[PDB]
Amino acid sequence: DIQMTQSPSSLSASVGDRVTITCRASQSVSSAVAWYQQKPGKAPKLLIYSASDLYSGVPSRFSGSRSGTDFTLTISSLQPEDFATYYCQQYVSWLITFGQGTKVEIKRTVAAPSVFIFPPSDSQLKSGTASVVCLLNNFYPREAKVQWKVDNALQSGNSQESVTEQDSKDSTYSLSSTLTLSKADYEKHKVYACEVTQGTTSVTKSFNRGE
Amino acid sequence: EVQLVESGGGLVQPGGSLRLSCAASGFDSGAYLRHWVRQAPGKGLEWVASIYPSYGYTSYADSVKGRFTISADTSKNTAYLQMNSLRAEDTAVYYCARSAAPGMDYWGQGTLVTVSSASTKGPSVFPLAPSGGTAALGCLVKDYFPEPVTVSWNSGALTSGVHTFPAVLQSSGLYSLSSVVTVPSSSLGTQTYICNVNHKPSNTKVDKKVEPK
Ligand SMILES: [Cl-]
Ligand SMILES: [Cl-]
Ligand SMILES: [Cl-]
Ligand SMILES: [Cl-]
Ligand SMILES: [Cl-]
Ligand SMILES: [Cl-]
Repeated sequence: DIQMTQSPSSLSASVGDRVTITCRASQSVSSAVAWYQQKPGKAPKLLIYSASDLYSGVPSRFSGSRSGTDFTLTISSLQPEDFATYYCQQYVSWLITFGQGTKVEIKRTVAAPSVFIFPPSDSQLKSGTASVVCLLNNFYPREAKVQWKVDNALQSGNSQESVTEQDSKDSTYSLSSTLTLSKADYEKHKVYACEVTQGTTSVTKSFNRGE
Repeated sequence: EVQLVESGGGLVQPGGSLRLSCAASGFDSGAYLRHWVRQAPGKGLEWVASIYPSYGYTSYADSVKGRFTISADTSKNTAYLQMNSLRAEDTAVYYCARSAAPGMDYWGQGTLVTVSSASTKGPSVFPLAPSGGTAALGCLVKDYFPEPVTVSWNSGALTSGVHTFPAVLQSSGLYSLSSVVTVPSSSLGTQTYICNVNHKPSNTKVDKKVEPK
């Protein structure tokens, strides 16, 4: 029933930068605070206990401190593999509560995606649906506009995107866009095109149905 | 080494029940609590319950009180979470963890619980068939429920360059995802590429040979 407020909720910093994450307890938690690192979909990893004690094996770039109800995690020199969501936790009792989390992204130089487009498989067309897939591979920053054109007509409403998490070594993203049409609609048109815009550059990959 | 291995979990209807298990190895004493902590999709960590196995003392979060029970079989080194009267808000990855009776130093691998009335359905797997020196290929994994599917390539011998995208919920209420990999153009046709798609919730594995079109 005691709140732990993390700040910021997310941040982007460059490799070798100093990163500061804070966490304020609603009441007195004494020093009973731990810090965790969690890669997406993986179990959290203990970093710091008792506000400032490093856990076995944790690189010394991680450090924690306490001032009354205000707790700080510091990464003195951010490395690419430190991309994660970081969580504070109190355990003054046991009525444990976690902070809301701070997602840390690695800031990097711009990298243009390698763009690929995939027609639907003949196997899928037998089922009455056509999925056209556009791949944006190993790019930075994450923000990119991806548009579908069919016979040069701009599409809307019929696609969905998904994005990988940051690569732990080169800090890039990959992105898929999937266009769903009925087979009938697919067979009525020739040119399928995926257009990717970033900054001053827009790249369109296409195929002609049947070729 | 200390290990916490979770089992149980999967799909269950609202109002239904599930029992999670957390089997412990490698402990040097029993002066440890056991915890259940859950993570709803896209959300933060939430403590659920604690037990001191040797004594039976338990502790619960308001959000699960009178609905979930934690217990322990010391003779089997196993803590349990009996989850009754489940709601959709209970859908999450459930972690078991230990801490000294310190911090939560060891955690299980997590197990997904999906509370929903929708039916299990295995995936359909279609090829993404293969400019310059690098070509991409992949497998589209379409229309399954519930999560998760895992994907590997060439039975694990191909790992670098693989991107397996997080699943997206389609408007049909089924999940979809793709897995892609980039390889040298010259390797097409001299190399065979196979995606291995595992959907344990339906006890189905699909291997798809991805050939040039
Ligand atoms: Cl770590
Ligand atoms: Cl390109
Ligand atoms: Cl046409
Ligand atoms: Cl043990
Ligand atoms: Cl919590
Ligand atoms: Cl299939």
